[PDB]
Amino acid sequence: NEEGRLIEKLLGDYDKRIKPAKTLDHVIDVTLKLTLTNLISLNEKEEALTTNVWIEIQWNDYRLSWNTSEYEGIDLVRIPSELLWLPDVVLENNVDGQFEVAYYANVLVYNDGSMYWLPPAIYRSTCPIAVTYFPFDWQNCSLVFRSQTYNAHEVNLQLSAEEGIDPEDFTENGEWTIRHRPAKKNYNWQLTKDDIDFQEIIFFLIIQRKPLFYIINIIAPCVLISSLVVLVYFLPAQAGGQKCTLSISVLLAQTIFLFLIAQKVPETSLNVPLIGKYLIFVMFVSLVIVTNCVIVLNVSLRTPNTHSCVEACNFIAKSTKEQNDSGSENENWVLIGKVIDKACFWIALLLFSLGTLAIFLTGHLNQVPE
Amino acid sequence: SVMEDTLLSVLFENYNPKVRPSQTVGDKVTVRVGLTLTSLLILNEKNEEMTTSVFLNLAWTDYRLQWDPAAYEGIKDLSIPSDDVWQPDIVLMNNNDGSFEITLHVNVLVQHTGAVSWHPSAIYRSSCTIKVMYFPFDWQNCTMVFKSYTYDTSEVILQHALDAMINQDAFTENGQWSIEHKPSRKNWRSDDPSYEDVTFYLIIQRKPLFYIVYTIVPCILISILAILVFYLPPDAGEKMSLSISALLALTVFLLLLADKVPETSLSVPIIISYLMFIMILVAFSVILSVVVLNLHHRSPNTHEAVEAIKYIAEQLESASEFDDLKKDWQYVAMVADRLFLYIFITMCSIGTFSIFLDASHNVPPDNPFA
Amino acid sequence: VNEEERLINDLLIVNKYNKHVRPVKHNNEVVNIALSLTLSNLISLKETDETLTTNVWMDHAWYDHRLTWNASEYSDISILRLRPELIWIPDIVLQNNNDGQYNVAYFCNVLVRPNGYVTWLPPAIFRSSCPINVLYFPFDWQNCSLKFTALNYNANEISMDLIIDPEAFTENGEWEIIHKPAKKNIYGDKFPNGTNYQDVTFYLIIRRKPLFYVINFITPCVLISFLAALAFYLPAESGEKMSTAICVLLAQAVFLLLTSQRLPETALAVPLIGKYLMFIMSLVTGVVVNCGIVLNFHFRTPSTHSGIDSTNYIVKQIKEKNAYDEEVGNWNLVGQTIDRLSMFIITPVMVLGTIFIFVMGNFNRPPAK
Amino acid sequence: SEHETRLVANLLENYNKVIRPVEHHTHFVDITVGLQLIQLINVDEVNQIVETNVRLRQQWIDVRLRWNPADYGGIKKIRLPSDDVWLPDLVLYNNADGDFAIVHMTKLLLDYTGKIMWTPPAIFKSYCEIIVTHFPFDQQNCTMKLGIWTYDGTKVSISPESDRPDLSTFMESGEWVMKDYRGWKHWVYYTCCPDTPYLDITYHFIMQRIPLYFVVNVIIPCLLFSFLTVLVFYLPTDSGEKMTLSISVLLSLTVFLLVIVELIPSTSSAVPLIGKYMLFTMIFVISSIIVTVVVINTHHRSPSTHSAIEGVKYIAEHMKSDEESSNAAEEWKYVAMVIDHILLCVFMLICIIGTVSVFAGRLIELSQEG
Amino acid sequence: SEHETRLVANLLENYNKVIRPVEHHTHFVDITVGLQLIQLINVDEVNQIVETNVRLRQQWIDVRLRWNPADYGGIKKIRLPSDDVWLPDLVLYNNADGDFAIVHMTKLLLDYTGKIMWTPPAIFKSYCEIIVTHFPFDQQNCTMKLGIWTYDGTKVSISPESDRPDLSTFMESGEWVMKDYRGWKHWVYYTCCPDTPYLDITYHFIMQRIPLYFVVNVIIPCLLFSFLTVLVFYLPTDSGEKMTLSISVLLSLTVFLLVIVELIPSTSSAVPLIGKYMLFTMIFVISSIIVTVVVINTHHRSPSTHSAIEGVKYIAEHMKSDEESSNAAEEWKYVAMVIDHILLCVFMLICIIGTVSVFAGRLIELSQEG
Repeated sequence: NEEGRLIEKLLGDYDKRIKPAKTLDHVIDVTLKLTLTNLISLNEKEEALTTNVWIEIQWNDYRLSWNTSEYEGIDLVRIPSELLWLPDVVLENNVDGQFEVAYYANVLVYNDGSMYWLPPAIYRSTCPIAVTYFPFDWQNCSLVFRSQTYNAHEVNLQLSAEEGIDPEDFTENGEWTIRHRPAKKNYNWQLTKDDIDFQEIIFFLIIQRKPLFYIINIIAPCVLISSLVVLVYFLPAQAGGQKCTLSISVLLAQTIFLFLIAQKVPETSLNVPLIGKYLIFVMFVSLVIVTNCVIVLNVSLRTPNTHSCVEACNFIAKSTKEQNDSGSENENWVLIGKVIDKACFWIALLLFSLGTLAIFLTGHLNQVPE
Repeated sequence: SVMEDTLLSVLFENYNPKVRPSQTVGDKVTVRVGLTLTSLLILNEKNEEMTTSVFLNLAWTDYRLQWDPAAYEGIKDLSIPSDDVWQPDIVLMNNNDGSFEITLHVNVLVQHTGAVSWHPSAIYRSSCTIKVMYFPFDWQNCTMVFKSYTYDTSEVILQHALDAMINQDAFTENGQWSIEHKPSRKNWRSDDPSYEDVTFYLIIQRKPLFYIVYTIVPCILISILAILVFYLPPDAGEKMSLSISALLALTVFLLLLADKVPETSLSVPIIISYLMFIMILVAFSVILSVVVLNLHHRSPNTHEAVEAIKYIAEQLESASEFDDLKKDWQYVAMVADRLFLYIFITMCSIGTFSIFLDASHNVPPDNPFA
Repeated sequence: VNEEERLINDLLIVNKYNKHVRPVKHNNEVVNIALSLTLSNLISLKETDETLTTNVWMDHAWYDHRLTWNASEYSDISILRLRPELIWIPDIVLQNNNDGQYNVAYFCNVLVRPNGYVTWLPPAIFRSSCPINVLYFPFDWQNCSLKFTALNYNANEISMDLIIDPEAFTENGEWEIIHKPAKKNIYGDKFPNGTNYQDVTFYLIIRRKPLFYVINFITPCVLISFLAALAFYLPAESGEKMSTAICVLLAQAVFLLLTSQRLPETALAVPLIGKYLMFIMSLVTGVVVNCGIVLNFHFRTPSTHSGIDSTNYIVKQIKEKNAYDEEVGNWNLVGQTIDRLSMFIITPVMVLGTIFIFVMGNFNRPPAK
Repeated sequence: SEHETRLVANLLENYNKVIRPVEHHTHFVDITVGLQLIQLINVDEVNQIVETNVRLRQQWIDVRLRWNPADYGGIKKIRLPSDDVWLPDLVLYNNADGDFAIVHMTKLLLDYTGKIMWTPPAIFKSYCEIIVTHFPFDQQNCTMKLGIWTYDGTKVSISPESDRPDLSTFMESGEWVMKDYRGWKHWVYYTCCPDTPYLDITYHFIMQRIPLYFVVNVIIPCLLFSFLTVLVFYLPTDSGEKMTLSISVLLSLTVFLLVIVELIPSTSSAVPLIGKYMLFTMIFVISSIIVTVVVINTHHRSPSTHSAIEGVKYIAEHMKSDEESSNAAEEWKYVAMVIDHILLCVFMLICIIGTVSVFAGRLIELSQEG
Repeated sequence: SEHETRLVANLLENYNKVIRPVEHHTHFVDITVGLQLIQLINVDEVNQIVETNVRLRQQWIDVRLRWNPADYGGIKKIRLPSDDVWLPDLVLYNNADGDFAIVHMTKLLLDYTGKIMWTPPAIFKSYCEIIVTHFPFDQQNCTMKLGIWTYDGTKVSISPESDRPDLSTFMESGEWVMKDYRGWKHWVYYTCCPDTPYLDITYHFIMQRIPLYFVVNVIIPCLLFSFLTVLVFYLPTDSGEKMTLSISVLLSLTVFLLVIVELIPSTSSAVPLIGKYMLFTMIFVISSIIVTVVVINTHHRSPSTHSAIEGVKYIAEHMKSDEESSNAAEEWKYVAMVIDHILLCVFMLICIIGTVSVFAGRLIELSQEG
């Protein structure tokens, strides 16, 4: 059925780099869509990500509707990349890495001139996550992508649901979670003052994270730590005299442990994102732990020292007794522990407060954004 | 002139680029393979990874390129880019852990009656079994098998030069190791129809003596404080507490050592030998110091009328000094002496043992340099 | 038009000119090729493994006899451009430093003179394995040797004849560039029965070492040493701080150990010599030893580490008696030995401390020699 | 000779490489897959990435390659290079992290009839489940799907070839160990479209992890610490003289436990172990915590411990006696009767917790070992 | 139609792209270049690396592109594929650490006249000074020169176009802040050669760095460590009975900050700064050492505080009188008076050298702030 002649006919006139534009004043009808399938790297501190995107590419060019020998033969054709108009895709705000396997792949030419193509792409991008995205309220990841080649007066992109999802194939091994994916089809006019709009593709992704594992590594140590210091605090009333320094050994040990923590998780936030709110409670609930802690030694620091021939000589010896007694008396008026005992209950309720202030508020920063 | 344009022409007229210098299925083209090593740059003795560099000298004959007056008799030797001969897309059965650099697509030396000389130096990512057995003094040997990765020995035969050539022929002077010999044996495993790979043996010897030196100092210097903590008891019995300080100190030190050892073998591990027994030597000082600590613990305490007053005085003092004299009877120093010399036996016995093993390890397992 | 269409059709570079054929006026001595080496930058140094990443301007020259043009080529413009695939380009190989193929010093735009002479010289980001050896650390810091030339051609197909290294030495290097000589040559060898490929031999003699590690590293030594130094002064002022004195050993000990730990770390990243590494660890051991000495010397001594008349005589008995105990201890004290101890601590610190900077000098004098 | 040049040239001319051996509208191009992992180079359970050896056995028929005495008569079966062939865009579904390595420009064999095989020696980059359920003793089955990438069951179909184990060439250098692996076929039609979609090979990797070295180092400092805490119990009841002395240890040891935490979570981060593994350490380690704090607060729990001439004698003797009293008071503080209680109180606790820790340890080791 | 084939065919034949629109022996090719920087995704102050994006606004003219009613007449301004253009090898003189990305395969602006522009959204890695003087409060101006690579003035010339700030689109998420950005042009002829060399655009980035994170934690341990030092001084007054205790905290303190300086070297060499800074911490802190040197050395500075029946009554009270004047001796040394001068002596001196630290620190920022 002219099968040979037809193929040979169009290829004669067949034009490569020219768009299937009826004329030049109403552009062509280009369809696109993306299904996430892999969110490979979340480096939120630098606001960048890598995803395998199903670049659903679609458009029209009847420049090749065929006859009985090709259209009718099979309403389906798979013809090579380099052989029809191809959208060189990229995410305005995100794509920071040229697409990988997102091009040069078999496209699809039905019989009426319908064109369908969908290569998978692993590429880098840069979405929000700017001093926020670590809360409980989430920064919507907004990625708009379009052909970076021509502008909407010849090219026109389409899309679909802007309501329905990113969690469609959001990775289960992510240290986060997604709750909604909105997407709008739009024109080109940005803050930078560019005109002649080339339409693009907006990708909202408001997602959650924070599934703490470090939480109780932080929560039990601090309680053990708080108790340790409250040991420092109540243990003195229980502890012997050789305990003032006992308490000290703990301060040394207590903060050896402390800044070691200060070195451990600070590292944490640098390799991953960052945010100050949760940060504030820790270091300052931590600085208060330290504060009343050294306060304690300054407390176990405070007090002045706790930090006939027969009878003439019987007279004076009965004195060393009363004399030294006056001295041991010293000890008395000095170490009558009103401040210490009370210091236990001091930190105790202060403990309860620092704790309540913090976990109660952690209750809130999980409960407002809940 | 003598049919120059003619020859010249006909040759390029009839010559086939993509063809093999042989006629049908037979003895094939006997290609010569022989590499003069440059030097080696990195031995990942831990994963058995080998990045070296050498010359890929190949050479066989193209009786299809024998010239005539001007290019044959005119200039018996002329240079011409490869790209026109079957090239051993050589991979290494164990090694060839990565691509060729300066290996293919380079010019070659073509002789008059067809001889072909191609001498390219290259860096190649290989992997030989230096296994986790690249540290015993008896060390081990490896199998380096080179050969093509699409061709099967049917249309060419491979042949070698020396087998003793050695690998220290271009051994890296930068190597923390040393070498005894390089065997070269031609192979054709019958598990595949394709005659293939050649096994090259590395009877490697890697003796980098640098930190085990100050590692000895711990063992012995730690022993200093050790013998010291075992010596400090009848030296300064009051060592009682200070003693425990010593082991905290002694244990943290050895645990940090525990810290550097795993991360250091992390790139160059082999048999445990050294670690195997220093691990025991470890456990030894560890437990010896802890049971001496229990040696330390075992002590439940240590860890007329005128004259009547007198009499009451006579009894007061004497009565309790026996009581504290009892404490003497209880914490005498029999054990300390006996086990400080059991300390003598233990530490000098287990000491002269790994001393010995280590002794035996460097001299005894040294001659298998083959 | 001056025969231009026709003439470049005459040259047709690729079609008429033999680019796969090197114009060496046929089999003879060679095409007079010359290489020029100018380092544009040195970005990374690895002393330990003798590897260097450096940039070079690959200035190359050779006369392309088929390149000579006429009026509508030559004189039309006594200088014009022509890509690599249309210009013969020498196959310059970094002889002992190209164990890392050359980048963007490859098939680049070249300069076309009028009478065949051509000029190709682009940028080379390269990696090399220069003569570091474990001798690239003594003060001379060796001499890094490198040879450049057209790899493929021999002495009858190529002749390459022959700039300071610090001309573009990197200022962010942990070393110092003292000199950089340049002299070409040509050379055959034993297994080869003919001479060939001429080359650019460029030796770089450098030096390196911080004046900073010295700062924060010896700093703690005189500070730490005064602790061990005071250690022996302190046994006098108050040796009773037994346990607490003991604490400091743990503490000056843990300090000592990982200090040495940071040492090899930077060490592996740097092939350090055996001469210097010992003075460091030898002397900290000097204190380590004396810390152990501290131990014993600090806890070394065995102990220092008529009826009414009848009754009181009992006490004068108990009196004198334990006065013997009391004194059995000062017998041990050993105090007239005090100064000598800290005097014979001073003397040795002086001996060894001096021995080092004494040795510092006895090797500081001969290099300056 | 035998139509020599006419043979060869004709073949080149009318033959389009890119054409897919479509035969009427039916069976699709029948093409089968058959993967034989020769061996594996490296894996990262954490990042679930593997670099493996694969020889892909690809089969299909091109009735256009059948011959007569001038192609098959020449030499039965022969070697024709790929290029001319239509290469299925093979792709590991939820995997595919990397390009097939050494798939390109290789060769194939054509029979006197036509049948062709394409089996190029591959090694590539993979991506399979490991989830936080792979390092378990109870493993997880790495779900790996393979099949035709951009062509449908109407244009083409990828089918399986045979059963074979994954431990057939499982890496003996792996930090994991195999249970079994099976692979069965499937055809995926989607409720989306009424059409008949691609075919697929689904791999299932069932292997359990954890190399045993780890095992020993960690549980022994625990029985280690067990003895010091064991001493933490026995030291006090048999000698309360070094309570503070142990203050030291409590510092040196939880910090030992703290620093072991850096090491093993990075292990945790180094290798994905099912979190329920973590709780072992959780309560275990943390009881070291709750027990201490009580044991040592209790350790600490105690008030201060942690004629006329004749009358003279009685006012003086009376002085010695009520201080006599006093001495007994503070001792009436640190009794040795219940420190024995806490000794067996908790040692049974430890033998309970311990044997309870051994419980689930032993239990699913009753499942894993099977 | 409108000379349809005759117009595009003629254009391809007598048109060349290798060539540059050279116009007589004069001003070179009028190249108009400029920076349009809208994003700075990644940069490292330490390695002075910058991967940003700047659309390379180029502008120059080629008369050969002029047309009549058959190209201009067709549609005024037409955009031609860049291929037809002679693209300059532009490059960052002391920068250029990376290929420009996204410039290839793009659109070119042609006019009826000939005017042409092509602003490519080029993203690339750069390399400019930041040195140790990059992040102070007083900034450094990174010198960034750009201009033609391998072409000299005799053939191509570029020139600035407009001034535009660097903060016009500077990173609000930067760990730095900008003050000013200037760009002027020039042509560089060298004393070497008598010739007229390339032109170039030199940018200078003037911006101050350093977040305040590192700042907050340098000074907290300082004041906190000055609290323990303050304790260091006050304790001998309120609790000299814990001088040893003081010793413990100096092993504590010392190790802590010796460890603080560990952080510094990592962080500092991990994030660049002018050494002159650490000098502050250097002596200030060696000051706590120099002072504890003297102060606790001074703290421990003191010798040891760091009838006949009537007869024995006299031998006895004698026994007591001897010792009593003796105990007076040890107190004779711990006069509790110089302890107050030492804390005040140094309290002022630390309040002064602290105020000294405070001084240049604030002076330098009364310089920066500016």
